[PDB]
Amino acid sequence: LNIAVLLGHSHDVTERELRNLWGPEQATGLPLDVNVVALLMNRTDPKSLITHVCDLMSGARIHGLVFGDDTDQEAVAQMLDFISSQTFIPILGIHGGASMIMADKDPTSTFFQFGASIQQQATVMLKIMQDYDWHVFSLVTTIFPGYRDFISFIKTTVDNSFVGWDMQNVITLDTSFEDAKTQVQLKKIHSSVILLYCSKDEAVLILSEARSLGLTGYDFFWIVPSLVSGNTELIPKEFPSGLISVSYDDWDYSLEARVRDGLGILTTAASSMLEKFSYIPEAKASCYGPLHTLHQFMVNVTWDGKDLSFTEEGYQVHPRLVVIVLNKDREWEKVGKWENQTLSLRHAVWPRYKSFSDCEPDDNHLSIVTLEEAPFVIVEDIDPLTETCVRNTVPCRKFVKINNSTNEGMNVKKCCKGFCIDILKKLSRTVKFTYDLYLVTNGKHGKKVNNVWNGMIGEVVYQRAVMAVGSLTINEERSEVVDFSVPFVETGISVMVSFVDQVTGLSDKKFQRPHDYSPPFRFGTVPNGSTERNIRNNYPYMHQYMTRFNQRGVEDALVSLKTGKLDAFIYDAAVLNYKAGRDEGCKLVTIGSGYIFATTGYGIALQKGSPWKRQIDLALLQFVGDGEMEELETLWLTGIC
Amino acid sequence: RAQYIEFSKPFKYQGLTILVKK
Repeated sequence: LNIAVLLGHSHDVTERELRNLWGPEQATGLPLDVNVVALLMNRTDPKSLITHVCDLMSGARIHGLVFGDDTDQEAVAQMLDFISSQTFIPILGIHGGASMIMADKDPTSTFFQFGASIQQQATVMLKIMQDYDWHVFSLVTTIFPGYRDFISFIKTTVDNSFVGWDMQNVITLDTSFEDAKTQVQLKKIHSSVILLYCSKDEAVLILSEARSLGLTGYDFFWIVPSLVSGNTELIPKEFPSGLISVSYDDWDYSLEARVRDGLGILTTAASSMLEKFSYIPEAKASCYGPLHTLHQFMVNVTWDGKDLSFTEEGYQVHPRLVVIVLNKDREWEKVGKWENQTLSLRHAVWPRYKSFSDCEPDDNHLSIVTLEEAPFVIVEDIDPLTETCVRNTVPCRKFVKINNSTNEGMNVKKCCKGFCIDILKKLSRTVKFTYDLYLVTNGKHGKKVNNVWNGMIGEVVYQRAVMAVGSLTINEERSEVVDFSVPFVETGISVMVSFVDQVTGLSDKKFQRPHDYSPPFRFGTVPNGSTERNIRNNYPYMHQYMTRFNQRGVEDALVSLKTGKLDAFIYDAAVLNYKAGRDEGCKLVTIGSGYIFATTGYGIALQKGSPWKRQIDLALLQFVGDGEMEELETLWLTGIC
Repeated sequence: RAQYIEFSKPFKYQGLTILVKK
């Protein structure tokens, strides 16, 4: 219909592409009289706004108005809201302060914007917090209005969440701070994620006070709304490099596609309203000196597949959200995009931003790799009902390749429980550090293939990680390459067979030749294992007999022992004890209790010269010397008979 | 004692028990 698009910009968007923004648009023309008028104004005073509105409304009864702005003056949107209330004309905002988010519109005004609200932005930010399991947080609110609705929305969202959020009490500011009574509430902050809701002027003072407090640490996150994030050019020096912000400022979609979608929505509403009633276009004659409108009609609208439907308050249903961070180059780094319902993440691995400034010494970020072991590291899927690991599990990632022709893969994130997970959680409780837990992709524990290691040994020795919380056997060259901690559990080796006992130990007469006994029996180990190295250092002839007796999997060897495809097996003691304590039937019987066996322990391998080694050696003796290790053994072992 | 001196690797591995007479 009669639609005028006026644009106030300094960014040189010319007029002729707007005249070319009418031809292929509305290919199936249901309104017969469609006329668009493109205008460009450089001055942004409300005098010219009222003047051009009174010129275009008298200009052959223009019914549609579309406006964008380049500056950051939010009063222009309020002026256009008053103009739409007086003139009864649906006006759309596109860019800048004419499209900023305000508190409460009126039913007397037919002005509409795009994008999300502060409640939908809070929902997106809590979705960010949910996807990263940052459940321990706080909330700091200033005297900027609309704050009690913000606090109540956070409370109702926590009350309507599958998380069970750990929310600290709301730190409410009163005036410009004396730094006497507000500092008492700031020293109560012991959480990690700090939620701040303020304006741009007070944010500098709040971040400077938090930097003076030392509350701008590596674990002390900062997530800010869109309105405090002002000019992209004007960036004060008090921002932490890694400042999380969420705003609808999208550079991939320019103003022309947005005004084309707005024209599509307006013509769709006009064409669907023309079938309901005929005399829909009725405007005011002149400024000097309606029953059926589109104010209550275009709640349902969808153009070109993109669901751009509206709400009953003046917002959209499915907007496009932008998640930006601050790099080390003091620039707003655009990272995250939002889907129609869920959230997309460009960086699935969250970056640390360990140094927000140059004078920030940090020593607590530790990279940990581990291996899947059934009594120790249980790796399972994420819960599809919550998209959240249960509290007693930790997140993990693994670089799993897609196909075998290329080497590209995906870091699939899963959940982890078990025994070493409990050890790592108690170390995080006591030592109070940060961990970076993930899975190994090369293979097993480690094997020197011609002065080349692999697996967790290749991750620790080449210093891509720090330590391994998971279980590891200890021999000579492993103690040569790294430094082990103190052991905590008495786990030697053992032999599983089918009370009578045939094998007495390593001094068995069966360990000489199976031709000596009338049934030719069989026993092997797991491939690529350190037990193989222990046998090859003990007896090479035993390795020569075991070469024809190899197998593949621990559960495969278990099925081979149950059915009868294997006679005996050599493994460690306590893992076989745990597998036999939960087995139905209990036909497989262990041999001894570690008498003619290796009788080694399980330690934590650290790098040569790590400062954490003494603290871990104190913490393990603290965990064993109070029965808490016995509590974990009661939790993760079942001693039957 | 780990806070005051340094420790080596343990050579013995055992637990505790109760001496009674029968």
